[PDB]
Amino acid sequence: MDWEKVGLKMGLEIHQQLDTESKLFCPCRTELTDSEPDHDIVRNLRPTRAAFEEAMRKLHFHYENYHEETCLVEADEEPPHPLNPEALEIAVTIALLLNMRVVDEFHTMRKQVIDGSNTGGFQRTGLVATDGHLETPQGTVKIENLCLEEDAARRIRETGDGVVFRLDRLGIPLVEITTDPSMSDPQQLREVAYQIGQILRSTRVKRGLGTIRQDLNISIRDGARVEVKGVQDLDLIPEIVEREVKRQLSLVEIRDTLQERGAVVEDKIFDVSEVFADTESRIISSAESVLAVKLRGFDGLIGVEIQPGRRLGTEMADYAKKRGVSGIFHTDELPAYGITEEEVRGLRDAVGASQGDAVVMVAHERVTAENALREVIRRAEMAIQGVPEETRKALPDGNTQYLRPLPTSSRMYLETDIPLFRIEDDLLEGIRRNLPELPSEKKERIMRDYGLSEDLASQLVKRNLVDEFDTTVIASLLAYTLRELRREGHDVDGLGLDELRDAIKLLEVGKISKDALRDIVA
Amino acid sequence: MDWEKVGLKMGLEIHQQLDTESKLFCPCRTELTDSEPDHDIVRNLRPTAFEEAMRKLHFHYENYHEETCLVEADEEPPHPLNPEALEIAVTIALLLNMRVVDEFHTMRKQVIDGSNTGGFQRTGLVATDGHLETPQGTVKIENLCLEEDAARRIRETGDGVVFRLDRLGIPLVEITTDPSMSDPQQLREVAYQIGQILRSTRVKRGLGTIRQDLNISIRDGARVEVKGVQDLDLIPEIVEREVKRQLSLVEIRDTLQERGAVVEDKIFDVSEVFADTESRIISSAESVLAVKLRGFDGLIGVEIQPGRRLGTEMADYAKKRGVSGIFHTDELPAYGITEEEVRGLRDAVGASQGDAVVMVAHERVTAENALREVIRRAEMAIQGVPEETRKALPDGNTQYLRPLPTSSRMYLETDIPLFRIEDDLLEGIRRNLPELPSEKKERIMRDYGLSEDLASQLVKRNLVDEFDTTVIASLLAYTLRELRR
Amino acid sequence: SYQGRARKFLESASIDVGDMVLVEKPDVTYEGMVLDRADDADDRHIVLKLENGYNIGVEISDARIELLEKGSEPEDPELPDVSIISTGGTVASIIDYRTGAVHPAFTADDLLRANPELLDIANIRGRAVFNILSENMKPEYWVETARAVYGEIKDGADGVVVAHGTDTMHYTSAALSFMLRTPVPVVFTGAQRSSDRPSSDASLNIQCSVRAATSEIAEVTVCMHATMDDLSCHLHRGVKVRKMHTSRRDTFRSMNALPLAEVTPDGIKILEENYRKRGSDELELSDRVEERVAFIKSYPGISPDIIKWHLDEGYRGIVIEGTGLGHCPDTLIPVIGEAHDMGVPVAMTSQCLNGRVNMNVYSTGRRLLQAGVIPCDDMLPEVAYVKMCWVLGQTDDPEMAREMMRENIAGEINERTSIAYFRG
Amino acid sequence: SYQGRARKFLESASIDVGDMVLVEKPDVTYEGMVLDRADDADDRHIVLKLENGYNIGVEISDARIELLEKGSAAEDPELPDVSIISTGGTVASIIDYRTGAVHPAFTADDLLRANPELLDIANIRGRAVFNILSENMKPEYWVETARAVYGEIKDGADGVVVAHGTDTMHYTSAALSFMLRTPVPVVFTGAQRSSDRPSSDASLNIQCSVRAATSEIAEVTVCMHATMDDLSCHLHRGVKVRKMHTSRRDTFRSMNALPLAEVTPDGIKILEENYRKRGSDELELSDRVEERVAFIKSYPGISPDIIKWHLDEGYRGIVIEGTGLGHCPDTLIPVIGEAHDMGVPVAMTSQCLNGRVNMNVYSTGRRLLQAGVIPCDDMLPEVAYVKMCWVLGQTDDPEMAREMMRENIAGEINERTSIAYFRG
RNA sequence: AGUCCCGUGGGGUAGUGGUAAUCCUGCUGGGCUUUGGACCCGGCGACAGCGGUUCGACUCCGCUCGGGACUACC
RNA sequence: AGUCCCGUGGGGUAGUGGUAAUCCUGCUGGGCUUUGGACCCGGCGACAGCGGUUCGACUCCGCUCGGGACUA
Ligand SMILES: [Zn+2]
Ligand SMILES: [Zn+2]
Repeated sequence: MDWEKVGLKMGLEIHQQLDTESKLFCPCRTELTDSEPDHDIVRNLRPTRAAFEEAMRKLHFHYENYHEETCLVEADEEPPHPLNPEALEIAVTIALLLNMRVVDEFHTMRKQVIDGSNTGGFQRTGLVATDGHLETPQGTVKIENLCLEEDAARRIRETGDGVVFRLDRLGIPLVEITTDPSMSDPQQLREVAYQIGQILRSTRVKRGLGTIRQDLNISIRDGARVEVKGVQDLDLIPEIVEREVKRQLSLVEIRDTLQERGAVVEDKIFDVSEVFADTESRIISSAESVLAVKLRGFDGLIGVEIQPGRRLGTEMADYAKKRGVSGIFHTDELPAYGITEEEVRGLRDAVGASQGDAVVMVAHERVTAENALREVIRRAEMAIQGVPEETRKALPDGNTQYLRPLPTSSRMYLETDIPLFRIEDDLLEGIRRNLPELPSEKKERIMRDYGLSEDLASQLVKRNLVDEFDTTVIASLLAYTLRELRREGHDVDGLGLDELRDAIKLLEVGKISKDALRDIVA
Repeated sequence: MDWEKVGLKMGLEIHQQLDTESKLFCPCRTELTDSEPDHDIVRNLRPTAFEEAMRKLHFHYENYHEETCLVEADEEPPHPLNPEALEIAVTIALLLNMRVVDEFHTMRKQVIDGSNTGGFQRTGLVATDGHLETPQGTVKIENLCLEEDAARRIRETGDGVVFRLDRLGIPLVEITTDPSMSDPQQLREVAYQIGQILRSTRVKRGLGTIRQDLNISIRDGARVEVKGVQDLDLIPEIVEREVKRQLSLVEIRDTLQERGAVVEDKIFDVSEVFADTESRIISSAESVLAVKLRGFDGLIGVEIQPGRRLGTEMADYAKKRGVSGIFHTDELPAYGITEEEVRGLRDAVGASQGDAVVMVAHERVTAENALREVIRRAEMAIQGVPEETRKALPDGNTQYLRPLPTSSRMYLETDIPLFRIEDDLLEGIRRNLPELPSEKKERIMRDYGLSEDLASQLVKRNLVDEFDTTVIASLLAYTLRELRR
Repeated sequence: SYQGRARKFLESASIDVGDMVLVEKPDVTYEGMVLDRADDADDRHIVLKLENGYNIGVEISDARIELLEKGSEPEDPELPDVSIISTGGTVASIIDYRTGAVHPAFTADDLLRANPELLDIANIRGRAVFNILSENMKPEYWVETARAVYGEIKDGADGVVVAHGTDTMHYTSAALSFMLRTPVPVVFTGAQRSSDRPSSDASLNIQCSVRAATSEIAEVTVCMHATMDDLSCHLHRGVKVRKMHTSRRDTFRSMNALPLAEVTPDGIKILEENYRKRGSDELELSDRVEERVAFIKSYPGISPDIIKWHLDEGYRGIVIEGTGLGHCPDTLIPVIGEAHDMGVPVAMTSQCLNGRVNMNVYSTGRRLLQAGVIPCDDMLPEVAYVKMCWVLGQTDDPEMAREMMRENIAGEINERTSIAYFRG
Repeated sequence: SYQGRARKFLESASIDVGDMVLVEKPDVTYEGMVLDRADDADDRHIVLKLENGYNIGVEISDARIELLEKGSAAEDPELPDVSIISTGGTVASIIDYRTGAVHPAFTADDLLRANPELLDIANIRGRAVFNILSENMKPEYWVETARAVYGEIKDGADGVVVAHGTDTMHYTSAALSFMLRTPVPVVFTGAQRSSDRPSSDASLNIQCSVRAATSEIAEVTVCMHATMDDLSCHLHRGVKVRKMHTSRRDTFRSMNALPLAEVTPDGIKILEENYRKRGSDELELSDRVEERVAFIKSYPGISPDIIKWHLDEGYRGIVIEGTGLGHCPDTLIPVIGEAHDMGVPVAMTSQCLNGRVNMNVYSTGRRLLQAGVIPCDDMLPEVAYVKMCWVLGQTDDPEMAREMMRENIAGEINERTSIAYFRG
């Protein structure tokens, strides 16, 4: 799709958990817990004039704490402890593995964040490496920055009295790797994302769910920056990019037509309720009140498929769905939906709409339908301008969906509590000359030097047990058996624990096949 | 009944509450509280059996965040002696012509009773060798003490008794007199006198306020203390009635020996003997047991005291542990039971016609524990009268309560300093003693034109210090009375 | 405040803070603004603030700067009058996100900018008397504050709030209690969490102190969070508060008493019901204080010499922080007696904090009393210290000082000890 | 021990204590036993013990005396062996109601007489090493105890209980923690209430301590009442306990930790689950201690001179009890530095008691850190003090000492601070 | 993308790492059918596919083809 | 000893600081009883006792005595 011609500029931001014994600026363990919180702490973050009454109300948070799994650090009741060395070491290694240039002195900062996921109103982050690069068929891609930050608390519930986060994840080490913001080749983006992943898997990193997080930033000339969050599957990056390029192009064509016919967006909301006194659609008939708005010249464009399956109206529907509401009804799709033309003509008439423009109605309770229509007008206005910068999420297919605006520029100042960390070049080399082998290397090396088949070696690496590992037996017991135990047991007891002992007692009394039962007891 | 010949020795033990701002060795106010206690303290006092004695020492104390402090709880050392207390303590002392001590020393009266949270009572002697005058002669007042009142009980559960710490610490004055009076008429005279003097100083007026206990003695008799003798005018009678009870029992003992009576702790389940009886009381009784007392015949019903008999005493000892009233040979021919039945019990229990039977119609479990007591008392009858602690009844008689109090073992309370009674501040009262009520009455009358009734009431209600005169009074002695309406 | 090699390296190119520079290394090349470097830190490194927002430290041993741009230096009545005094405590502020540096802010305006809620509570007046870190505070400044509060309160103020630092706050409140007599409330406050933080407890602390400054409780008090929650504040009587934790928002607890009240920006709850009402007292100011007072914590091994050296140094008084109940090693007797012969007051308090001293119970105590030691009832040690300073500034008659120490004057002594005063 | 006038005319009649005498005066006449008169008391009076049992004082200025009479276990095995040592603490006794005077009693049988329940817990062995009032305790005795215990535990004792005085108990336990390594429990105990009282906590405490002494927890500890109720006892980890109240039965509270267990004459409930098990340890004893270590509580006004005086006196170490977070006046910096220039270690701890020090947060802290002060995490001031004594008793290398202080040797330091650690 | 289930004669239905698979149904030799069926002997015909571990794998581990359940920005 | 009620014609029952008390019923005059019952107009007959307070107290205060309740 002539990428370099539409001016496609992509970027990648990868966050990775570390799997260190202790958290970053505190000593608590790096694992989450399902246990019931020992203490719920009520707090309120603070801004910076008629809203300093509504804004505040949206900053009331409840923090779940644990007498064991949490400390005063997570609660903002005790200053952060000094930078966790183990973390910085992995961070550095990773950086070096990316050909980055590790900093001479590490300085912790406070990225302003009144989101609630942070108990202090900020996130502690620090820059560790810079100007790095990778190698891809498509060419050499530069890696801009490498930062070590605390992961945020996690959300648990939302109630009248605001959001409720849990502090267990708060503090777990993280590395934010950003790449050049102007990629240009979809296939290249997937290559970088993949290589980065394989590098991260080359160091002490958490493996599992929440673990990694990848956010791509697609862009197009005369289009707009849009962040796509949570793209679990890398194989699908090409696809979601291409599909995004289409959506911005479609949205652009729609911009040019709205201008072709000098469309206008009137924030005038009409109480088109009497028009449905006797209607044939339960949805509305059972709806409290019902309002509608006109979009001049917008006809025929709210239903145009901008992306395989979704239409502009869908975008509007998504913009409007916030503030509550099922799904907006509109001219280009309303001839149906259990409503006859005599009715369709009734709306156009009551709203005073020409045959060239269209109407978007909302059947709900007046108080909100008003707030909802105000949004479909906001987006309507944006369509006149074109593609709007927003944070979307990826769907099962390659499409995406609106979530919220784009992140504001990250305001951040000094975290005076934590000392500076000088990275003595001496210890920096004791690493750069001992970087870890990639997974691929691990597999072949381990194969080549133990007779392990590709399969057994593949699994042993996949499960991170290569370090533990008749050879073909000791492996077939951690790559095969131990997985079978995650179905009838709690093998998460101690690798090297019972294993040490039992593995010995296989040299004397205890047939190969006894293993998958002996250790089990433990 | 010519007391001097029977060898009667009488003694008076009176304790008065002082009504001072703060308690004795604490600042807490001097009034009780009925409000719900804010804190229940669980404790255990200690001897010095050690498996069943202990269990009888488990105590729960009720505390108040405001009307109680750490001293009451035994969680903070005793503050020093309350000056105002020692003041009235002395005043009363001087008024009784006693000799105020030179240096006051607080003691610890061993008290494993539970009434106090420490395991002892803080007492100190303030005066001694005092004297009063009665028409019958001059009577001596041995000692005057200033001690802390005890905590008051409130409940008894399976986990022991429960005390409230509000009364604990209220200043008390124990006034003792010669324990050898000999003239009942004279004891009442001193009891009265004392009363009027106590009522002449800053003292508590009301219910639990005063407490008089006199001890009756009989030559060849025994020491017995009468507890809580509310009405003083009734003293001579209860004494007389006591001496009667002593003499009466000095005979029931000799008869029991004359016939070498024996008490067998053998309890019989004489229930089938009443399969079809004519007495609701028993027929409706769960089970029914009885016991034999060899040779005891004719003496369980002997009137030992004007109106009450030995059996009554037995009924008394048996009453505890639950039970209405024991039935017995010497009073059983009646009670809604025929002799055909009376002969039925004597037979079933295997009793000679010289001995008697004491039965108990109740639930087996208790009747057994009840009869074991009637046996305990029965055996005591063989020995005679025991020195014991009894209470006064509506009339002049008395009733068993518990053994005679143990010799008061006591050491020094080292947490509280000594108090030297400045001879100089001692006369600052010595020559300023308070007028008795009697004197207040007259004086007010004499200088206020107040009638006797008006001045009487004013004094009776202690509003004299408050008070067209006749009106200022008539609305303190009359209307403020309608106030409590 | 760079030093050595750094400054030398940074000067030789005529570069200062704020200057956008470009540093080149054999394998790197940064571009950012130069930031001042903390003195604690040592040279060899230059702090730069990269375009992305992160501060970095770069080794100059082999650098090479080039300036790219020089720095740049851009009353409704019907509501009570409350003065907000800052002694050095910062309960509100503003940050310059272009330096990373946080800058205080104590103005009737600034405060309002940060705590609008105030406008419905009272009419703010907030100058900044002076400024000393709570740690570096001394007797001299107790006065200076007492004088400062006396002013505001004399110039028509319905209440006065003193923005003090946490560390010593309780000592100070003690002082103000003895040196000030008030018709109006004087509430000390501060934050455990820097005010620049969005989580800072400064906000609730301030508008709750302001609220209290309105109340009918006219005594010198301390108002802070009552828990880790941002819901209430406890109004603590001045001579019975003590910072019991090194970081928790609820560090201040009432010691031998219970919180006097429970404040909220909306109202008070007055839990204690016996306190100095409003008008009831008349503004007096006993600003006399004896700067010289020993305050010696006793402990196993302490030497009489320490006590001595104090007498020798002309110390007018000694406040010993003994062992439970009011004790201290017998070897100290002689010295403590000697102090008496020297007309130097010696008071005893317990390290236990929670409790009432009773030097009558045990011998060690009685002999100590025999040597002239002054039991201080249940007065918190630091208060007894603060008091001696005041009392020995009110007279020089040993005998009288001993009387005034025992004399309950502001609430430092409580006749009785409630079971409710020792939760855990 | 009468004095002056008293003795004068008590002598002039040849009468001693215990003798029944008869005193006569112009208006009174007593007859009782003469009793010893505490020294604190002044002469002029003679303590008599009347026949009624009441002791009274009589002014002899006009008296006249006349003598009336001169003075006058099993071992069934199958039960653990526990040694009960007494350092001066008395946890059981007998009173002679013939004098009013109470006298100690610390024999494997006396305890038994007063605490039969023990007979079913373990086999009692109770010598009485030495005797010093908890007030007068000193570092040399920490050792003497350290030695004493090591003995019993060496002569085959499944557990050892030390009957210590309350006042300084926590200091000592702290000491034995550092000085001793153990295969069996070593539990300190005592009574807030004299053992002579029927209400003394001594009973439940002693037979809970013994219970504990049998438990699997093998480290130095303190076992005392957990509430004012006579039901349970908390087993406190020695290097984390403090006498928090002047008199309450539940005076001892775990500070920057929770109680290790719940003891009862019948069993223990081990709340904490991470502790030095039984056999796991091998009896070692580092009884060396540097008796000269400064322990200075910081405060508004403290002068450098005290710190210097200490350096000048040849003090090898200093432990400051600073203001929250670990501060002390800016003015002591120079002195604190000079101390460093002298190879004298200086450790910081907070007065707050509750909490963890972080000398990095504020400037004052950093500057102090710059002068070489050793932050002590969350170690109680008194244990940091007890610790310095031990450490400077194990080396003279300043750096080494700074490393040892910071090193968690027996649980003095907790890496993290749980919310459960600050109830109120 | 993550967790996870199902895939057994021609139709359905059980159950299993082993010297290998249950009935009903289908189809067929004989017996008894006083040249139906029913019943009685016996026959035909399955483990989804590739690897890894294994002495041997439908049976344990992984990957495919096939159906599905569930979860997928904080 | 406590505190709280009651203590009213022969018997019962309401009601009260005041120029002081209710009908029921017993007793008894007259009438009718179409010359028994019974109905109907009436009469005799009380507010326990001593004080204080009051212009006058059963009804306010205390105290005797008696009946009743509860509390220790
Ligand atoms: Zn933590
Ligand atoms: Zn009290």
